[PDB]
Parts: sequence; C-alpha cells; structure tokens
Amino acid sequence: SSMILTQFGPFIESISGITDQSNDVFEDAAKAFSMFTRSDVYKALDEIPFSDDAMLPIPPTIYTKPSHDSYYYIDALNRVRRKTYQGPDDVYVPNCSIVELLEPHETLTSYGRLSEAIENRAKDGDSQARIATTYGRIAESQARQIKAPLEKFVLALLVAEAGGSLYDPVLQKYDEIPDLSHNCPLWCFREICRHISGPLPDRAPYLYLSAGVFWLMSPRMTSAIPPLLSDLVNLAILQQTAGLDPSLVKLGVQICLHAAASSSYSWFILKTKSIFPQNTLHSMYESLEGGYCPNLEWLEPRSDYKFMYMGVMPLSAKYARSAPSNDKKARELGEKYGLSSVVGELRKRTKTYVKHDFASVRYIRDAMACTSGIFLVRTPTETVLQEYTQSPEIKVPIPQKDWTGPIGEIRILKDTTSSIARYLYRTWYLAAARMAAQPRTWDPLFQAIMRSQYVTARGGSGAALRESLYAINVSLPDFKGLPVKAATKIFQAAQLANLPFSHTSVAILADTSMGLRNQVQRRPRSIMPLNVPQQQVSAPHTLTADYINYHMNLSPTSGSAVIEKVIPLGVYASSPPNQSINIDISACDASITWDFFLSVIMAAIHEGVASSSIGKPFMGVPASIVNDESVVGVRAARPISGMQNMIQHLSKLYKRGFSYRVNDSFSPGNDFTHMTTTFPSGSTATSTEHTANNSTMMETFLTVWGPEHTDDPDVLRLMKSLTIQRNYVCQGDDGLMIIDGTTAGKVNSETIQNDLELISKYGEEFGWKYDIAYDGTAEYLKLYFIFGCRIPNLSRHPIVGKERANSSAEEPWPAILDQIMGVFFNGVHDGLQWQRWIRYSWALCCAFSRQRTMIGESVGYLQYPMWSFVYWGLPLVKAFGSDPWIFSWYMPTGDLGMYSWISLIRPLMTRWMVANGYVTDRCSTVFGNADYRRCFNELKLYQGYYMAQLPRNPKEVREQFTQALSDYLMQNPELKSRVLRGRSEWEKYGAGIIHNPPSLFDVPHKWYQGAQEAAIATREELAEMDETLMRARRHSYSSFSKLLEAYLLVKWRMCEAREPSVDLRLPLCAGIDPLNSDPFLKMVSVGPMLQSTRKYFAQTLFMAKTVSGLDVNAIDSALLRLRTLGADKKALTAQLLMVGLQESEADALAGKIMLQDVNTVQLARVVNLAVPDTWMSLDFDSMFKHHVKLLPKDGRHLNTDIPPRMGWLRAILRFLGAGMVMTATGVAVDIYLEDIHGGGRSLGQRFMTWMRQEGR
Ligand SMILES: C[n+]1cn([C@@H]2O[C@H](COP(=O)(O)OP(=O)(O)OP(=O)(O)OC[C@H]3O[C@@H](n4cnc5c(=O)[nH]c(N)nc54)[C@H](O)[C@@H]3O)[C@@H](O)[C@H]2O)c2nc(N)[nH]c(=O)c21
Ligand SMILES: [Mn+2]
Repeated sequence: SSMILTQFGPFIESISGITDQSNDVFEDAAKAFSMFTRSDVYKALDEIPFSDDAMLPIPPTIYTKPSHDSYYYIDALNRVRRKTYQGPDDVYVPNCSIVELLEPHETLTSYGRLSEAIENRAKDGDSQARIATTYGRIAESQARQIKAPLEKFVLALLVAEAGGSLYDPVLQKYDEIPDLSHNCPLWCFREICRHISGPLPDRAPYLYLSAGVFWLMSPRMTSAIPPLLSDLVNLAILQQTAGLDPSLVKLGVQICLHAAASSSYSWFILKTKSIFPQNTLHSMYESLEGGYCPNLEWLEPRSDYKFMYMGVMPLSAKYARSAPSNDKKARELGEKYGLSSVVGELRKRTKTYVKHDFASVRYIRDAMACTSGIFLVRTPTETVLQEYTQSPEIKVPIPQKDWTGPIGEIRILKDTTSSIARYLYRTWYLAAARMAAQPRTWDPLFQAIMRSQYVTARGGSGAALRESLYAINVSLPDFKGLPVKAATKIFQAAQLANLPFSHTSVAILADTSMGLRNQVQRRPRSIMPLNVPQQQVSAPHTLTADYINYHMNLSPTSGSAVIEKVIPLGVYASSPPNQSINIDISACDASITWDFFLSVIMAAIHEGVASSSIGKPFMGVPASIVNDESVVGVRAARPISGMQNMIQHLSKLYKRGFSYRVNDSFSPGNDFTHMTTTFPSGSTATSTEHTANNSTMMETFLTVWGPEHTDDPDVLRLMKSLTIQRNYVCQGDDGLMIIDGTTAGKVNSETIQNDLELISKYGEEFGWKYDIAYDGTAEYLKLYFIFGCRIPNLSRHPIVGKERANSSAEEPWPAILDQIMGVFFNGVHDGLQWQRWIRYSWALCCAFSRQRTMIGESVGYLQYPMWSFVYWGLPLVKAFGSDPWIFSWYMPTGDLGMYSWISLIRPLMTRWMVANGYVTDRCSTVFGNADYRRCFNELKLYQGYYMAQLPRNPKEVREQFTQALSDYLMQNPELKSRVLRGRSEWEKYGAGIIHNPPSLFDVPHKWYQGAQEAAIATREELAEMDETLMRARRHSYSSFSKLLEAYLLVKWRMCEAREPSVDLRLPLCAGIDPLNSDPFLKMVSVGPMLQSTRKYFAQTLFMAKTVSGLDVNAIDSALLRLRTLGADKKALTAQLLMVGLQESEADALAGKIMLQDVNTVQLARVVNLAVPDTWMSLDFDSMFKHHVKLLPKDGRHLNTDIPPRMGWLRAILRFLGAGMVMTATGVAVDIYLEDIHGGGRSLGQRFMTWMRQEGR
C-alpha cells in the first residue's frame, strides 16, 4: 500500500520469503515504525479499497450514549455503587458519554483527561463528583486492558499483509487466505474510528498511555469504544493469521457491535459469551455419517496419566450426538439478547457437518475464535459485594446433637451421626493419620520446606499483620533503610523470625487485604492473601489435603500453560466409545464454610493426627493444653501437640469468618472491611483442599448416597462401575467424569442423565451447586475436546489483550518484548497458519524493537537487532541466500536453537560470507575460510545474541535482615548442623570440582534479592539497564557462548523422513491439518505427547522438591556435574547435606546417583539443555530414543566414537540432533551423527571445562 509499501518495502519482502532478512533492513523498518504517527496508521487504513463483503450495518446508537450519572448511586455505607437495571450482574462499566467530564490535555488539545476539578471535588467528599470520578476511573481501567496502543498492532498487520499470499514450501502453492480488503473487523475499526474523529485531524479515538488514557474530545466517543476496538483488532489479525472463515468472523463483529450498542459492553459479552461454543462445539454431529477418531489405551496406574496410541476408530451413526439437545436454550439466549440471527445461522451451518474431520473441527475452532476476548472490568467494590455475599444453602444440615462438647475450639462429630458428613470425616481423619505417621513429616528439612512455601515476594497482608500485633504491644523490626519492598511475605518473615509463636498468635485473626485480577470472558477474580502466621497454622490442613490427592484420588496439579494441562486425558475421554461429563462446582470458595465442611475437616484432622504427633511441636508451633468438654460431664485440661495446636488456632479463624479490607482505588470514598465466610483463595490449602473435598464427596455419592436413592438397575450399574480412582479426575472446582464405553458402544445417555440428576440433588444437601454438562464434549482445565480432538480456544488468548487490575503503570520498555514473544508462543501452541503467523510476529517484533532513550538533552535510541528475536525463539524466514521458510517454529530457544538453524545452513553461510568479502586465510572447523568474526559483528549477529541475554527490567541493617531470614529457615538446630556438616565436607571432597554448590545458607540471600527486585525501579536504575543494553550493542565479540562453540563442532546427516506415528486422517488439534503444513507434518511424523508432562518430567529429578528459594533443577545439575567431573561419592553426599538432607539419606541417594543410568533429559541438564516449551505437545521422548542415531549413517567413525567414561555425551548429542530435526520445516526426519571435529574425547573435555567453570 503505497504509503505502507513505500516505507517498509524491503522489509516486507524479507519476511514474505522473497528476500533475505538482514539487520540493516530490519532496523530501518524499526526506525520506520517508531516514526509513524498514530493518525498515519489511520491514513494507511484509508488507502485500503475495502470490498462490500467486508461491510455490515453499524448501529448508530453506538455513538450517542447517556450520562453515566443514572448508572450509579451512594449506598447506606456511603460506598459509590453501580445502579442496576439489567439484573444482579449489571454492575460493570456502563456505555455512556465521557467527553463532558474531561479537561483538554495541555499539548494534545484534542484529547482530555478526567477534570482535576471533579476529582478534587470528589476528594472533598462531594457525592456527584465521587460518582463521576468512579465512572471516569473505571472507564479508563477498562480501556487499559491492553499491552500497547492498538495502532501498533494494526500497523504491524498492514506491514506484514502487504506481502500478499504466502507460498507454502510443502504444499507447493500459495495460500488462498483473503486479503485485507475483505477484512470486516478492519473495515469496522476504520469506520467506527473515522466516524468518531469526524473533522478532527486526530484519528485516534483514545490514546493508550503508560499509566492512563486520554479520550479524543468527540461527543461521539463512548466508554465502550476501547473494548470494541480491541476486539476488532484481534479479529482482524486472527482472520489473516488463523485463516478464520471471513463469514464466521462477521458474526463475531456483529456481536461486538451489539455489545457496544447495549448499555454495557462487558456485561453484554458476559451474558452472551456462550453463543459460539454452544451453537458449534456443543451441537456437533447430530448426524454422524463418517470420519475417524483416536483409539487410546489408558495405561496403569491411571494416575500416571500415560496413554498409548493404538490406531483410529471408524465413526458411524452409532456415535452421533446422543447427549441432551440444547436448541431450545440456545435460541432462547439469542432471542433475549437480540442475537437470534447469529444463533440460527450458527445452528444451520453446524447441522451441515455430518462427518467428523479436519474441516469440521477447524469450523468449531474458527467459530470459537470469534468470541470477544476482553478482560472484563469493574470496581473492586462491586467484585467484593458480589463474590462474598451469600453463603451456601445446606439443605440437610448436620444435626446439632451430633457434635460432642468442645475440645478447645473444635467439636468431634459423633460416630452415631447419620449425616453424610460421617464420610467426609472418616476420609480426612484417615489421611491426617497416615500423613502425620510418615517419618518425613517430622524431618526438619521437610518442615523448613513447608515454612518456606509461603515465604515469597508476593504480598501477605503486611499492613494488617503489623496492626494486629501493634494492638498487643508486639512491635516488629522496621529494618529502616533497606532497599527492599516491605510489602512482601519475605519481609514479613524477617520481622517475625525471632518471635515465639505465642507473640504472633493474634495475627492469625488479622484482616486480609484484597487483591484483584481481571479475566477474559469472566468476572474478576479476588485475591485474599493470608499472612505468614496464618499460612503457618494452615499447614495441617494443606498436608492432609495433599496426602488425599496423592494417595486417595485421581487429581491434576496443573498450571496455566497448555503444556501442563494433561491434554492426553481429554483425547481419551472425548473419543467415542468413551463419554465424559464435565462436572464443576460453582461458587466453590463460598461453599467451603464452617457449617458443614470446615467444622468437620478441622475435627477429623485434629483427631486423626493425635497419636503420630503426640508430644512434639511442628514447624515452630509448640504443644499446649486445651479445655476438654468432650465426654459428657467430665471437664479436664487436655494436652495437644504442636500440629494440633495449629489446627486449634486455624479453627478459630475458619469459625469466625474472614475480614477483607477493601481499598477501592477506582472509587473515591470506598474504603471498608467486609466480613464473610467465603474461603481465602491465597491460602496454601485453597486449591489442594477443594480438590480433596471434590473427590471425597464424589466418592461418597458413588458409594453411598447415589445407590441409596435409586433402584434403577442400570443407574446402579453405571454408578458401581465408576470409581474416583479410575473414572473421576479433579482439580479445584473442575472435574471430569470419564465413562469408558464398551464393544457394544457407549453407555445409555438416559441412564447417564438419571445418574447426573442424582448428583445434582445430592450436592444441594451440603451446599454445593454442581454445574454439570453432558454434551458429547469434554472440558477440563480450560481445554476443549470433541471426539478426541483438541479445539484450541483462540478467543481466550487476546493478542492485544492484557490484564491490568490496578492503577500502577505498565512495566518499562522492553518488557513488552517478552509479552510479544509470549503472543508468538501462544500462536504456536494454538496452531495458527505457521507462515502467516511467523511473518506477522516478525512485523510485530520489529514494531517494538526500538525505543527512544533520554540522557540529559541527548536523544538516542535503543535498538534490538533481528537476531535477538531469533535467540528468543523466533524462526528466520530466509537468510544467507537460503530457500524461504525452511525454519519451523519448533526451533529451540537460545543456544540450542542458534545451533540448530546455523547447522541447517552452515555451508550456505560460509559460501555467502566469502561471496561478500568475508574471507580469511585462517580456516575454521565450522565456517572454513569464512571470516565469520567480522561478519557476525557487522551484521549485529553477535550483538543481538548477547543483547538478548541481558535482563529486560531495571535492577548493617543488611546483615540484620539476611540474618532474620536465616533464623527463620534455620529455626531448627538439627537442620543447621546438617548444612554445616555438608560445608566442612564440601571442603574435603567437593570444592574446586564445581563452583555452583546450591546451599540452604544461600536461601536468605536469594530471598533478600527477591524482596529487592520486587520494589519499584528508580529512574536512574532504568538508565543503567539501557546503558547495559547500549554497551552490549557497541561492544564487538569474537565468539558465541562456550557451550554453543562446542555444539558447533558436531555435524550431522539428515536422512529418510520418519514414517507416520499416527494416522493422517486423524484430527488431534483443530487448525493443525493438511492446510497448516509444518505443524501438521510435525504432529504426524513426531507424534503427540501422550503423557502428562508433569509426570514425565517428575521422572528426571532425583528430588522433587526443596526449600523455596533453591532450584530443584539446579541441585540436580550440581549432583550430576560432580559425578561427570569425576568427583567422589562423598562429594555428592556433601552436596545433599548442604541442602538439608540427613547423612543417612544423603549417603544413600548419593550412592544411588553414582550408579544410576540417567535418562537423556535429566542428564542433559549438565550443560543447561532443556526440552523446548514448544515441543511439549509432541513425543520428544521417542525422538531422542529412536530417531537421533549416534552411529554414523555408514558405520563407526574415529571422531564419532564415544569414550568409555563419557557415555553422558550421548544425552547432549541427542538434543543437538533433535534440534536440527525440529527446526527443519516439514516432516521430522531421521538424523544421523556424521562428525565431531576434535573427536568425542576432546568434545567431552570441552564441556567439562564449562561445567567446572560455572559461577566463578
Ligand atoms: C524516555 N523513555 C521512554 N520509555 C518508554 O516509553 C514509554 C512512555 O513514554 P514516553 O511518552 O515518555 O516515552 P517516549 O517513548 O519516548 O514517547 P514518543 O513520544 O513515543 O517517542 C518520540 C518520537 O521520537 C521520534 N522517533 C522515533 N524513532 C526515531 C528514529 O529512529 N529517528 C528519529 N529522528 N526520530 C525518531 C518519533 O517522532 C516519536 O514521536 C514508557 O512506557 C516507557 O516504557 C523509555 N524506556 C526506556 N528503557 N528508556 C527511556 O529512556 C525511555
Ligand atoms: Mn470443567
């Protein structure tokens, strides 16, 4: 596009596969991006000759909106509240005018901020002004839920799309993805915005600033415009990068337009977010006529979550959707929110898919990508008042007469009881007893670990803890003058370190400060962070819960990444013969209260733990005496253990309820403490606890309640065939009920429906509202599955979206780079069209790679070379004269990735350097006669490589602090004695061998550092970071890292492509089909990762956990390095003593390590090699084992042989080979070791040098 094509022409061709990429062009393009004014982006958009198919009616009511005033009021407690009109949910930001409340900005006369007068008038308690300030502040907060200005993302899209269709190297044809003239989201963006600016020279409807927003002073501007615009941009990019059906995309825009047309965008999106999934995913195959699905076997023990692929299951009518119909509800929702045309259009299209195949799952995926991806926002006041207000309705309470007299704070549940609580009790009692009986529980190291779990940089309600203690004349050290963020639990630990349990006890009842975090397609999550003393006392609860989840049930301990959400389980559960019910418990925290659960759980633990903990303190808490009115009449003083003493103090808090301090920053005058029985989300127990009750109640239902409430033979059979150990997987409030079918097909839908209704009624008995879904679909941990195929949900990963719950300003450049790289990796995992996605990312990165630096009137610029992004993981499109698109997005990160792409075109690079004057008489074992040193410096390859490795963020009372922390951790004398023994032992057997000895004595320093890096950076500090970056760019190098220089000595031969590991007609991941060549062939040739990645990697460490503050992978690395470096057994023993272990254990594990055959992944850590995040979804284990041959294609070579004592080389060598195979576009190929320049022996010594030199 002339304007665009004129300014980025050369760069546009370098990322389209037409021209080689070069830092000169990359950086020129970067300069061009930064010099582009916002209005120019809109002018560029004006040049696009949009097509009629990219247009649709834009509701005039989007622009003319009411005054915010009728949407708020002042309540009885003088809190600015949101006035409700559409219902209990209608509490978000309303769609109203905004210009009347702003004062023009000094320099940007066309933009304005909330009037200083209104705010000050609000600070002065005026009611009308408080309301206007609230609305103004919350509208802004809504507009800030993005990573950066939308104009950056649009400009990047224009620049990358000007490259036109992309030629697929494998399919050997150009893609047929429509050009921007057909992009309805973009057309809307341009039109809506143009209509708003009107005659104004400024085209941007609002400006996204570092801490706030300014709105274009147009009477046509609305508080709903930013969210609307943000959705459009995402949809614009996804249509070009995921190849989304343009027609499905228009439906999505329609929905957003309707949201802006309503009285509240966020609210409208919340009420209609189910449209696309319900009418596609949840209504597929009413008529199944064919296609294939996975046939997996769930290996034993089912708890390993390991699966094996056995082939494909031919689909027929026998498998058509049998679950309840949702047509009625689906159409009702549409009719009610003015979207029936969209519902019906979606229903009509869905019924046309009578075969389950790539085409159909892609259809679902596409549809599901259209849902708004905004991070919903509302004031903290509103979140508090809605999420902490109502308790659960216990329909069948525990009889009052079923409790004994008190034993301190608790009451025992009689065994006479008829309550079903009876079972909840036994289970926790049992677990507590076995937990407490474990010898490890009484190991000082174990207790240090439990005491360190909550010693972090995160807040722990510091202010309130200091006040509760102040009220009893217990003043904590201030550490006046220490450069650390005081509002951290690490700081809290330091303050409490030398105080007895008895002095801080009262803090257990102190207020809890509320936090907040916004979510996509969901209402705000509240964050109630307990303080150190509260977390300490919660240990018994947490431990018993872990014991249950570890020994008594089938449960996930997943994070937020797709790589750790046991994808394999979903495939299995959703694959016909099998069926899965998605069971969930809504309002979980508010349902785990004292009346039923907590009073029972506290008692069961307090009693089940009695004998094992008899006369000992625990984690710092002393034993004591409690009032005993247990047995009727008699009343004595009863001795209890430390562990019991904890439960004793915890019960008081649980029983009393929690006090949440709410400081609504967005609502002037909204400061208050709110009491509620709703469970804390920031307790070490929360998740594990909820997981334990989930499985316990489900178990009780399958064993007792259910069977006793029906005589239906079939329902009794179904129930009896299920077990929480084999058919029910849970985590927190989410659960998956997996019903293995049979040869005779799947279990009767009606029989399942009956047994689900029983579950529903059963929950009402103890206050749980089960959110059960039976729809032929599987849902668990936010991943969606149908017929064994994963459906990535693109709407949940907003490209421009970003969660900003507070008013603090965004992190300083270049933190945005990490976020952009994160956006890129989401695309890889979500399976976007690889070429279009790669090209786009390059444009996006380039658009953020340049930042203006100020140094006292000296205007300069920080510039990250294109090579820094390669290092971070972004694959090259074409360089050094190579063919285009030969590099896959599965190229590893850092050194391993650098090694991979370089090895792929090494000869080419050499040939290119000479052809361009980079020649020397000096011959290189890697680049021959190529003057690589002068080449890599001139094209900033070394600079980018080294710049990519710098931090992207600024960085007597000292002895006192570190010492306090030290006392906290080294509380128990036995632990210290262990570490010291290790130290004097390290001198004799380990010192000199390695210099990276991990040690408990390090924790205090690691913690101090953490409390420091948590504080806010100073202006000067930011400068030092920039200067560090500029220094690295100005310096000239002569080599890469020592490890990379060593890998480059290794050469390979790529041979025969691998045979398919799975059927080519089999849909595993929607979007990953024959139309997405690289990802598809990789999936097919390599094969999917069929085991939980947590369970897999948990097998690559000698020790699962350690003190919070040390790295388990680091300890595992130190041990393995000492072994490799020839150190003696006693040296590993010394290392293990320094990390808290007992001599007996130390000597044993150490002796075990000396003789163990370490697997590829675990041993590879000796040189810091890690399995790439992007590979986690594929069967990398198989690649290392059977597809990276270390015996040259034609036999043994002198240089390839592995020296007798260097068998550990094979591990490292496997990673290098796999690196090249995965980085090469197309099918995974068998790679064969061809050469090692100086031979294996010389190579091993080279790595040993690196090993012993670390931290020197
Ligand atoms: C000053 N500074 C800002 N950020 C970050 O910038 C953001 C908000 O800032 P802002 O309004 O203060 O920053 P400006 O980017 O500079 O806005 P701006 O008005 O954007 O840039 C000014 C003008 O420079 C012009 N320009 C850009 N590139 C070039 C170029 O290559 N050559 C020439 N001749 N002009 C250029 C262009 O006209 C443009 O309007 C913050 O959030 C920070 O994170 C910094 N980050 C680091 N590490 N170090 C810094 O010294 C620094
Ligand atoms: Mn669920």
